[PDB]
Amino acid sequence: AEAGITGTWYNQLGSTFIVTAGADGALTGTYESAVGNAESRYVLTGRYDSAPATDGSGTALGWTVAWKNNYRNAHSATTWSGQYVGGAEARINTQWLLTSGTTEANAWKSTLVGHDTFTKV
Amino acid sequence: AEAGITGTWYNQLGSTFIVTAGADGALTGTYESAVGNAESRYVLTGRYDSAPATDGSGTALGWTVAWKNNYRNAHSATTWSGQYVGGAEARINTQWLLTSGTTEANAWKSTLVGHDTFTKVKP
Amino acid sequence: AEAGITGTWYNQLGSTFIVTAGADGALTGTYESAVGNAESRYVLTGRYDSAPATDGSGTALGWTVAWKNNYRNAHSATTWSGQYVGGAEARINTQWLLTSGTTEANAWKSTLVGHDTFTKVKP
Amino acid sequence: AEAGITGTWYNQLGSTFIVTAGADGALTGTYESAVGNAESRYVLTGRYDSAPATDGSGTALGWTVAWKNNYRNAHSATTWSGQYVGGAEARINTQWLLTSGTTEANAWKSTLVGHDTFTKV
Repeated sequence: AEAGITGTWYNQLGSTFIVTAGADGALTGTYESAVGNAESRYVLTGRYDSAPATDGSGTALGWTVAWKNNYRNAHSATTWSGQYVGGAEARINTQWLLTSGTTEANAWKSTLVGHDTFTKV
Repeated sequence: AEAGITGTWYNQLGSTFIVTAGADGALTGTYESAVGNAESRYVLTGRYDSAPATDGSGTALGWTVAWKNNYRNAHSATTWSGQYVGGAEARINTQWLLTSGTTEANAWKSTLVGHDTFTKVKP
Repeated sequence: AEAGITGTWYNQLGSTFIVTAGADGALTGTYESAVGNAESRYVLTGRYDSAPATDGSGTALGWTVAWKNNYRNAHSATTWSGQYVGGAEARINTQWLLTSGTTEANAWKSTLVGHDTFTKVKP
Repeated sequence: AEAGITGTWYNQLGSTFIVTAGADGALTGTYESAVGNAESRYVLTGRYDSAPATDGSGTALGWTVAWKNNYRNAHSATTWSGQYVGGAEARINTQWLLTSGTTEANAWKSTLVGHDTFTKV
């Protein structure tokens, strides 16, 4: 729990997430995707439960990446919600929402949903 | 535009969202929920597209609130993903995910999904 | 109650849902979408809780529409999950998932999520 | 594509899905869960694209199970949306929504979301 969130994590697609978990609940770092109209690292900011469990529970957290950096602007943002589980093999299990900025007409189809599992391997 | 988003907003459940959009695409503020095992304000951080498109397209954004403050700890976090639409009645239309910390056993039922629409009142 | 649900319903996009709730918990009917690469009516099948609770609780249900008929084939399917609420203004509030068939490569972006509310007009 | 959907599939949790895919798009069978206020088989009905791909694509399908049978009535329903991929190892990849019948007050928290992968192993 706590500390263990800090580090470099990779998801199945090969995207890399580098985060720092602050003692009070903050999450900061950068994200490099393997898919999308992405190119390079993007800033990410989030929050986690800095006082999780004491039943054998994971630590809830979530973070956002707006897909705009100095090289690309996909006009979209992704949010990941999930929980961290530490152990010999620690992982972050998430479900995400990716919303693109659309005109009203296309608003009905602006959000994609998926899931990603991140490991430090 | 950072400004347009900056302000106080309320959603249909009666929750309060106080946000400041910064020049670099950052979002910070506090959230007061009308529902849940929540009590008082919680800190929120997010990001938005500071350079949207020059048409009548919304501005994509998202933010997170971990439901822990000095009064309560719900051991859960919510992320909202959606878009800001300006005009006379500016709105933020979102879809959210609420994940609770759980044992490996109940992980299958750790996440709730819903949608919220916010109406702006103040800057 | 099977009846309450049986009827013609429309959602905020202007789509039509014609459904019959059968005694065993089955749902069958046709759906006419106002959006997408859809054209005409499509067959729908679903299930609902034929024995809900005896309080002011909604009736959970869900249905699917594969977007293929004799005129079009969009290679995608949508499932709606939500609840039926009776009264004078009966509504079906739902959240939906629209999955498109894709190559392994773009599978990450195969599913869209949204919400729809239906208002009843006819039985 | 087509035919291959018919069979017994199992998901990570150990739930078993037995389906029959009809030549015209129908899906019928039963579902036995490993989790939830479940007990036994429940009927399921769905639809699939009976004319998928010809790029190497999966077959979109979806189905519903209302959690009521002769033994239990959880007053909930689950819908799975996803696509089928055949091959030496065929699988059905899904994201699901589980809605419980609530009073209005609790409507905001009536739906759970997750994902499941099914194999014939």
